[PDB]
Amino acid sequence: EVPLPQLRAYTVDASWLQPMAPLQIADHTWQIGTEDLTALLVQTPDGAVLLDGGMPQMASHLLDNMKARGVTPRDLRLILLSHAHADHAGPVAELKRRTGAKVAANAESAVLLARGGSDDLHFGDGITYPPANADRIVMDGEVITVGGIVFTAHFMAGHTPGSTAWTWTDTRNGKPVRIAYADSLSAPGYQLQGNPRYPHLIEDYRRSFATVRALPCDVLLTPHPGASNWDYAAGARAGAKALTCKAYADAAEQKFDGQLAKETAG
Amino acid sequence: EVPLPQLRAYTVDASWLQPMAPLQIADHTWQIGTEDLTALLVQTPDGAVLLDGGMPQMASHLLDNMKARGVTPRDLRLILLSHAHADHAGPVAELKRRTGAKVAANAESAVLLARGGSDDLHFGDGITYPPANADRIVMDGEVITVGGIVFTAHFMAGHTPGSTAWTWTDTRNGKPVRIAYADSLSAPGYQLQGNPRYPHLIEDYRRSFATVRALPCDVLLTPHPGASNWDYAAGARAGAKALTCKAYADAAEQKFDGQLAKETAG
Amino acid sequence: EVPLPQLRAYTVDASWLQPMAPLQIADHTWQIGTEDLTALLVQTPDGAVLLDGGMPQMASHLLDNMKARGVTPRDLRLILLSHAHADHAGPVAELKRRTGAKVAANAESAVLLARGGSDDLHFGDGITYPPANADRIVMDGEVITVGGIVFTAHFMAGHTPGSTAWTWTDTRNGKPVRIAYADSLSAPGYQLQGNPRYPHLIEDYRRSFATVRALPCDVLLTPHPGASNWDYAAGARAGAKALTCKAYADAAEQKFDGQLAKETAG
Amino acid sequence: EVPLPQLRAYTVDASWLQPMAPLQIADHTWQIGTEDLTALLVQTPDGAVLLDGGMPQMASHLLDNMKARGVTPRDLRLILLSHAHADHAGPVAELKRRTGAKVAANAESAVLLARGGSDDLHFGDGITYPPANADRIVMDGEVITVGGIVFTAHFMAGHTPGSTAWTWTDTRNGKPVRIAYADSLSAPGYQLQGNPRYPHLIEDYRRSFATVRALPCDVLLTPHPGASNWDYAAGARAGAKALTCKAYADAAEQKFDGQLAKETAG
Ligand SMILES: CC1(C)S[C@H]([C@H](NC=O)C(=O)N2CCCCCC2)N[C@H]1C(=O)O
Ligand SMILES: CC1(C)S[C@H]([C@H](NC=O)C(=O)N2CCCCCC2)N[C@H]1C(=O)O
Ligand SMILES: CC1(C)S[C@H]([C@H](NC=O)C(=O)N2CCCCCC2)N[C@H]1C(=O)O
Ligand SMILES: CC1(C)S[C@H]([C@H](NC=O)C(=O)N2CCCCCC2)N[C@H]1C(=O)O
Ligand SMILES: [Zn+2]
Ligand SMILES: [Zn+2]
Ligand SMILES: [Zn+2]
Ligand SMILES: [Zn+2]
Ligand SMILES: [Zn+2]
Ligand SMILES: [Zn+2]
Ligand SMILES: [Zn+2]
Ligand SMILES: [Zn+2]
Repeated sequence: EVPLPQLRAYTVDASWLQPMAPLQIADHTWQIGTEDLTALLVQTPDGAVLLDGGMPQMASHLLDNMKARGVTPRDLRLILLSHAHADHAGPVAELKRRTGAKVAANAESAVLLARGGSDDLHFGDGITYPPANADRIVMDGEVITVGGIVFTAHFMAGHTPGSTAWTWTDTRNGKPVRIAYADSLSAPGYQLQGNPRYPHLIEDYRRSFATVRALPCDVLLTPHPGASNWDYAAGARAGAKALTCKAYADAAEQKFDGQLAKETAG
Repeated sequence: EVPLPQLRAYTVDASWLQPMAPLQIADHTWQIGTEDLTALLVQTPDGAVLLDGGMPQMASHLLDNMKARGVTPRDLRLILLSHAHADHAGPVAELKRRTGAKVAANAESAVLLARGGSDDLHFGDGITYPPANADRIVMDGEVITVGGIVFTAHFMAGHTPGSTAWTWTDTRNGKPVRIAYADSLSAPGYQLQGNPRYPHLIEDYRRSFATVRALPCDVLLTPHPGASNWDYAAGARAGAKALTCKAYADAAEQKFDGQLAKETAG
Repeated sequence: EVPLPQLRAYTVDASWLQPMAPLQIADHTWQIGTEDLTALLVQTPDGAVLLDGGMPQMASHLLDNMKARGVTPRDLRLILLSHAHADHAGPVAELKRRTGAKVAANAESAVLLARGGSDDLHFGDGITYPPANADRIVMDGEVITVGGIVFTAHFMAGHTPGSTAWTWTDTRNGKPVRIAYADSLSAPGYQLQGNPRYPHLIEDYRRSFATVRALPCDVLLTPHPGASNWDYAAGARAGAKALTCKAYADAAEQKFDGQLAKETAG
Repeated sequence: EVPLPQLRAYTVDASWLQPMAPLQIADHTWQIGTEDLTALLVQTPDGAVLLDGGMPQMASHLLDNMKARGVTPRDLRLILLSHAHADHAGPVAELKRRTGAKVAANAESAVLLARGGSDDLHFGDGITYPPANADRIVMDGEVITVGGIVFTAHFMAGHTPGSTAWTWTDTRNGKPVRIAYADSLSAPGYQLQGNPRYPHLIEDYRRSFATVRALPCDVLLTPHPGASNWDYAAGARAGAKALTCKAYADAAEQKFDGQLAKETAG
């Protein structure tokens, strides 16, 4: 006789879980996650902002890296998200319990975060994480200002309904650097055409390619660094090969068109 | 010396609170709210659907009208909403406690409903109601089927971010009737241009006019019946003067353009 | 170099996941879960009640067993819980999406259920499941009546803060049978003395032993059947060896006292 | 013909809404609410704690008084509550949006706060306010430490299920002062005996009288100052006539016993 299957944990490549020391991107912006998952710390005189946290088990490592940067738990004021999947929003609930931080997100990301990624449009309950509540709901194009750094939300629905690009301006070598943290544009295993849970999926992805192609973007970063050709382990050359926003959008669109053709053939 | 002001209740014109008996719209669709607020009951062999409930104090009247139609509390299966303001979603929390009904709404309407209309983008906490939780989140173009009546969601953001038109096909005199319950297109007292809480408000309203103009629409109904020229007190002629979806969208757009010009002058 | 550990799934003994056909307990009460996890279906003329659902992966099996009993998804009206851990409330969110059922629970169980068992007082995030919202909050001693079966809540805090015993009267061989579904009284790996997250843990367990010892109890059932000496695989003798409520409470108290002494020695 | 009644706002005596300047209670504890509603600010080197905020319309006045005390919005770290009725938790949602503050409350208070006081066991939807989410759930006897001030929760269910007394030690004239902020012990208009929504109401009130009588209590404060014989308008003599915890508990119990006798006669 045959029991029901055991629950399967969301397991990932080791590099996604490999801790790294903080890597400086610009004068106030640092990568503080793992070798293969982005978690950006932006340090202002009026507190710190974290954009993404990676996987659920990364909370203590993130807090250690914040401490190394001079950011104590009370100094973390705001958490922003690219999208509310387990590999990017995983440790948010724990970070809220252990720091002063509040979460700002759009309505779609907020509802997915509040269910811990369960009832995902494409994954069901296969990839979940501890639920968290948003403290502020943002609209498309809304700005949030922390210590004079202005973060602008650009909705780019597709990978999730609530997928968002965040943009801000930092400095480097005395000159402004317009940073674009653009969300994933992948559709891994998704049913694209005629999806009853996401009827306008294709139209949304197409608009999102155009949104990403037009972002203010001297430096592009992505939740999975390989998607924008970053190599966080490469030290002084980590960002040397990074794509432009235009090249990232074009590559994602070509991949998407090929996936559509393969789905029609399947 | 001067105390802080007393809380001010959301008071409305008497006709919005004037009970009426059920008024038949089509073979299975009835208006069961008040003279001046729409609440639509759609009766299927597999249970009943309510679209909107009006003001918070309308719950018992709605239940009385459902009983008169042969719908007991256990028979009410689904509540859908045009938008989550107090004059349309007011009694939802109470209806959920007193019936078998579950709520389906988009993410924007769900988050506003869960805060009881508080922290409204335009009204602040001036117009609130008992909070309720959604049981199902719908995406644009998603269908919900109850007893073979197919309800399709058409997002039409503007009046609220989560504003939705719902369409379904009923019958009358042996022939199909495509019913369009289109949301409000008003912007009462709103700051339209450069609104920090709703940066793309104007673009959203413009897209929503186009969405409404294109809906499948033999009969249009609106949350405030006067907006579509219904007169629920007029008996056999209640719907005689009703606007088409095209005329409703055109009228709303002309009014909106005049409001934009007045805001620029103000 | 050393990555962070992979997430660990909540894995359990195979017998906890071994499907069984419905086993009748009384005229309207059936065990419909697995060999080693209780999930009770109570069938009334006015719909069905489910008490517990076991592990998250049991949802489809529960629905199959309900169908075999003549209970369709629309007929399931109410879900009650012993306590909101993953091995008892696991499939609640999915059952709510797939049936007409609403959840009634005390405030403590409701808050734990809404966080999917995360931030557990003793387990942290080690044992989680998809979050769900309660539709009705019950107080100690409150009754819920479905089709003339009266369910009474008896709070018995300890194993979780919101641990509850549910009692009702069914019939068998023409005579009343007072059924007591008493929650777990175990404290597996818990810090009992001086626990900062549960300062009055010991006092609560002691009161709960007394509560269980006094329940109306012709037949005792427990979330883990072995705790009350049920053997769901034993057919016509499944309940033959079952403990009385008094014996269950006494055994749990003796075990608890031994655990206290071992903790003092450790 | 007769419309349904208009919604009725929760209106209160003017003195409950009369702003006052901060009144010092001890070296770090100040009354910063109105003449007749308590809102306590405790100032530590590691941020400020607010216990209660009064009515919904008091948010801006509270923030003004915090500023006068040298507490900016980012400095407010924690909000604690006596109980989650509109006249004590009214401005919590707004304070969370406008400050860094997080809320800690027991499960019962958290669920009532999250529904904005709707579906009250005794008032229904008659007395509601903007909903807010708790960030931390506390258990009976749990401590929360801010800047070396230790706040201890003492549950005292009755007035609401989640009613809580908070105790801490401050200093005055070089000597320790054990402050007890004890919740309301009133039952205004409540059905006490055989209440289906609160079956053990009487037993809970009786235990709560005993809890209050035993609190560490050099100085008692209450959410309605008159209940403990404070007169916040009396300047240097505001606390001169204050009751002891023992006298407050005894007075509440005598009043409760008289109410029970009147209910039996009614
Ligand atoms: C394409 C990715 C880099 S892989 C990861 C994905 N999770 C969610 O989408 C993920 O692990 N899956 C599990 C295994 C593969 C198929 C299902 C998906 N995140 C994607 C992203 O952000 O673009
Ligand atoms: C234009 C309406 C028919 S009046 C009502 C409105 N409430 C929310 O929007 C409402 O009572 N207000 C209060 C008084 C007027 C100004 C603020 C708005 N609903 C609108 C709708 O659905 O189009
Ligand atoms: C004692 C049980 C029968 S074992 C199970 C427990 N989970 C939660 O408490 C559970 O699997 N653990 C994982 C492994 C053992 C130690 C941590 C606990 N439930 C208990 C119950 O309801 O009495
Ligand atoms: C007895 C109070 C001082 S009067 C106020 C009460 N609200 C909630 O309980 C309140 O205004 N009511 C409205 C009018 C009277 C009857 C219903 C109650 N709060 C009580 C408290 O905290 O002891
Ligand atoms: Zn993803
Ligand atoms: Zn990813
Ligand atoms: Zn409106
Ligand atoms: Zn309206
Ligand atoms: Zn358990
Ligand atoms: Zn268990
Ligand atoms: Zn009160
Ligand atoms: Zn009060």
